[PDB]
Amino acid sequence: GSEVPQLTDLSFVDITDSSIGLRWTPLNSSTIIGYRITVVAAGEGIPIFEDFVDSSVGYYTVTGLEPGIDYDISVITLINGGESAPTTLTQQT
Amino acid sequence: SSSPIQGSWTWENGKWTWKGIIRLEQ
Repeated sequence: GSEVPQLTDLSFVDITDSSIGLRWTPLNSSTIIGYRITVVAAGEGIPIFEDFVDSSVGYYTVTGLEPGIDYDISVITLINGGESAPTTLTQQT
Repeated sequence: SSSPIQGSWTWENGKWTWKGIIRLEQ
């Protein structure tokens, strides 16, 4: 009922046969750095080339796939993370 | 809005990665 944004789950939009509208919502805590999308084709002797997109563009488009073919994809999230060592118990006698 | 198909998050390799069968089905 106020300012309390939880973790947003990934979602897909503009889905096609040879193209898809991959979209994700980065976490305010998640480091803001360009991400890399990896894709692998099974109906080809060689996989499709990856792509690098800035973090600001939580969305990206990948076309050139083939229908009826098994395409292996992988969404890797590379982020540094927030400052570690928040609050814990300090050892002391 | 409801999507044709949706998977889930998987914890592995000391990292969070999203994987599944293949591209968006139907």
